Parts: sequence; structure tokens; C-alpha cells
Amino acid sequence: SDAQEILSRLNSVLEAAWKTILNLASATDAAEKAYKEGREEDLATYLDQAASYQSQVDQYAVETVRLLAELKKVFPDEEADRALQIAEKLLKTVQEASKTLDTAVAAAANGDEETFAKAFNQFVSLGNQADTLFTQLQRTLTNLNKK
Amino acid sequence: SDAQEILSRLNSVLEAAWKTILNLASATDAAEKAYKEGREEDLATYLDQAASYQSQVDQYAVETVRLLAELKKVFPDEEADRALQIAEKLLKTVQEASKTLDTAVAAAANGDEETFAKAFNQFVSLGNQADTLFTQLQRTLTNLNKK
Amino acid sequence: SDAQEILSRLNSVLEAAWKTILNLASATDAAEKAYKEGREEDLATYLDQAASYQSQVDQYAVETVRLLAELKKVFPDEEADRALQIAEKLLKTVQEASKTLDTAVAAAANGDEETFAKAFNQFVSLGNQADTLFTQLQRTLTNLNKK
Ligand SMILES: CNCc1ccc(-c2cc3cc(F)cc(C(N)=O)c3o2)cc1
Ligand SMILES: CNCc1ccc(-c2cc3cc(F)cc(C(N)=O)c3o2)cc1
Ligand SMILES: CNCc1ccc(-c2cc3cc(F)cc(C(N)=O)c3o2)cc1
Repeated sequence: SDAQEILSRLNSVLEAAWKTILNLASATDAAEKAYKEGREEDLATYLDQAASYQSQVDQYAVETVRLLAELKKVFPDEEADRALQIAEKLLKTVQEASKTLDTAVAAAANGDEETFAKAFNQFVSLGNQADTLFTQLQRTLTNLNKK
Repeated sequence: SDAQEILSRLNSVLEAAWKTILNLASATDAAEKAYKEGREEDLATYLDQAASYQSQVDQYAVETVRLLAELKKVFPDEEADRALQIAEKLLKTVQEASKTLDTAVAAAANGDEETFAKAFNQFVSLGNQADTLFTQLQRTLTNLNKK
Repeated sequence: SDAQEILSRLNSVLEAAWKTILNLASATDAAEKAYKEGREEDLATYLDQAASYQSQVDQYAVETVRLLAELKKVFPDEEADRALQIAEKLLKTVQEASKTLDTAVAAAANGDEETFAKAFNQFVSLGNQADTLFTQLQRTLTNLNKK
């Protein structure tokens, strides 16, 4: 059916997103280490890398919202309705993480440790919020792949 | 002169290689964390990322040898001889790191932890040896770029 | 089921690997022609292409082992054991080819043809050994799939 193609694309998107999230986590940890070690050029590179993966996560979140809305049209189900609401909250949260990472990038560029520390801490907290949303989404998708 | 262009290309290669090495370091640290935490699927992702960066380092290390070989050909004396010798030892070490990382990746996929740990720890040690040569090469090239 | 997902991903990986293997074979033949003709810059280009394709084959071979390892966990039988054993031997052989190509690429960059030619011919032999295992694995997966 159409529903099966959409679910297959969703599965591929969430698989790719999970890899990107791992890359984002690695870059973020490397930025934390460079920050603690006072290696400003390393920190700049790793913030740029984190931002790149963050932008990709943002795009996977967009694509997930789009695909779930498509699924609701061709295969109505309160579970797909549920996944879409989670996916939309995830999209809001990753965008908020991007904004805070951008603040951290600008603060590092300006050499403004006080703004940097607040922004970087908020980024980490938003990442955790989003990871919690991502896991709910994965389990809703599993409950959808078995219907 | 041909020499100016070559030294220029070399500085660009080494700057790109340094970025890649930072990515390889972040992925290696993330693999170590996944390994400690027993998160096998995460470890697989990070090992694949490390292998991809390591392949890119290998390519840059090849290009560096080729460029220094070319620079030596536009020299009537043994001036670039030492830079080339360093770069060839760097390449040898980088390729040993690559082989050893491959052994680690296979051992992880095979679920052979004894082999994995031995190879992963060897890879880390080869990376530090390679880093010593990389920095030595950069210093030698500064002493050539003055003209 | 999980089984059918794994088997479909495996079929896709092996189809992609087969194309990469064809690309590797063509680059290897082009490198041999450039070597015989004495065109060192062409040889460098083709060796770099070969190395890139080889790194991709290495990754697909790792993915194939991981997928068959997963399948054996879900159905612990002899056919799953057989397929995994073949895939692990394929991976070993591919990594041996990869290390041998590394030796050849470095020798060509170092201007050491005696080492290059020996290693290049070793690489070709290992590639043909890997092809034997690759076709054996395809035959084993027919017994695992159509079922
Ligand atoms: C601070 N320790 C490293 C770290 C950093 C970020 C995250 C993380 C997970 C995650 C899951 C998502 F679905 C979205 C994001 C995001 N930042 O958009 C995530 O970040 C996890 C660990
Ligand atoms: C284990 N802590 C992370 C880590 C990993 C690798 C390296 C490293 C540096 C380096 C420099 C080179 F010139 C080549 C390589 C390489 N592996 O080819 C390097 O690895 C540094 C830190
Ligand atoms: C074109 N005449 C040279 C030649 C012949 C065969 C190959 C070859 C086949 C093959 C199959 C695999 F499954 C893996 C590899 C590899 N090198 O990893 C292969 O290489 C490479 C070069």
C-alpha cells in the first residue's frame, strides 16, 4: 500500500537520524573536552561540527513531521496521530537546541565565556529533552510497524 | 616558482588533514565511551565513523608524500629530503593505524573482545605516534616556506 | 518480522557492494594500464580511486557480518551459522586486500616500484579470493531467503 512505503521511508529517516544524533553527541563531547582543556581552536572546530550535525537532525525532524502527516491521510490511526504530535514537539525542541548552539558559537567567536557557558549548558539540556522525545517516537513507530 | 605552488598545496592538505584528525579523535573517544558502556550498536556506528576518517587521513598522508616527492624534484640539493623522509614515516604510521583499526572493527563485528581491545589500544598508540610526526612535518615545512 | 527486515537490508548491502566491487575492478585495471605505460600521475589518480572503493567494500563487508550476526541471534541454526562464517571469512579477506592495497599505494607514492608491483599483484589475488567468498555468500543467502 501507500502506507507501507511511507512507513519504510520513516524507518529509513529515523535510522539515519539516529546515526546523526550519535555524531552530534560525539562532537558535543569533544567540544566539552576542548572547552575544559582551554583549546580554543579545537573548540571552534568541534562547535562547527556539532552545528552541522544539529542542522541535519533538524532536517530529519522536518522530514519526519511531513511523512507522519502523509501517513495520517492514507492510514488513519490514533497511533500515527500520536507520532505526529511527538514529532512536532521534537522539531520544536531541536530548533531550540540549534538556537542555543548558535548562541554558543557566537559567544565562542566573541570570546565571551559567560554567555558561552550558559548557552552550552542549555544546549546539552535541550539535547536530553530531544533524546527523550526521539525515544518516544521510536517506540510509537515500532507500535506502528506492528499494526 | 613550482616550489611556491607545491608548498602552498601542501599547507592546504595539512590543514585539511588536521581537521580530519580532530574528527577522528572525537569519533575514537566516542567509541571508547560506547565500549565502556557496553552499547554495542553505538560502538559499531562510531567505529565506522572512525574508519571513514582514518581512510581520509590515509589519503591526505599519501597526497603529502606525493607533493613532497614533487617538491624534491624541483630541488638540485637534498633540502626537501628530510621533509619527505618524515612524511614517508608519517604515511607508514598512518597506514599501520588504519590496518589496526580495521582489525578492531572486524573483531567488534565478530564479537571477539580480546582481539578488539588489543587492536583498538594499538590504534590509539599509533595515532599518538602519527601525531608526533605530523607536528614534526609542519615545523619542517615552516622552515621551507620562508623563501 | 525482524528477520525479514535484516534479510532485506542484507540484500541491499550486497547489491551495493557488488557495484562497488565492479568500480574497484575497473579502477584496478586502469591503474595496471597506467603503471605499464609509465604514466605516474594517472596511476596516482587510479590508485586513489581504488583505495576509496576498497574502503567502501571494507565497510559493506563489516555491515554484512553485523547483519548476519543479528540474524543468527534471532534464529540460531546452522544455515545462519554457515552464512555468518562465510561473511566473516569474506571480511578477513577484504581487510587483507585493503592492507595490501595500502602497501601498494604507499610504495607508488614513495617511488618504490619493486614493493608496488609485488603488493599490487598480491592485492589482485586477494580480491579474487574475496570474490569467491562473495559468490558463496550469495548462494547461502538464497537458501536463507526464498525460504
Ligand atoms: C552532552 N553529551 C553529549 C550529547 C549531546 C547531544 C545529545 C543529543 C541527543 C539527541 C537526540 C535528538 F533527537 C535530538 C538531539 C538534538 N540536539 O537535536 C539530541 O542531542 C546527546 C548527547
Ligand atoms: C584516543 N584519543 C583520541 C585520538 C585518536 C586519534 C588521534 C590521532 C592523531 C593523529 C595524527 C595523525 F597525523 C594521524 C593519525 C592517524 N590515526 O592516522 C592521528 O590519530 C588523536 C586522538
Ligand atoms: C580486475 N582485475 C583485478 C581485480 C579483480 C578482482 C577484484 C575484486 C573482486 C572482489 C570481491 C570482493 F568481495 C571483495 C574485493 C576486495 N578487493 O575487497 C574484491 O576485489 C579486484 C581487482
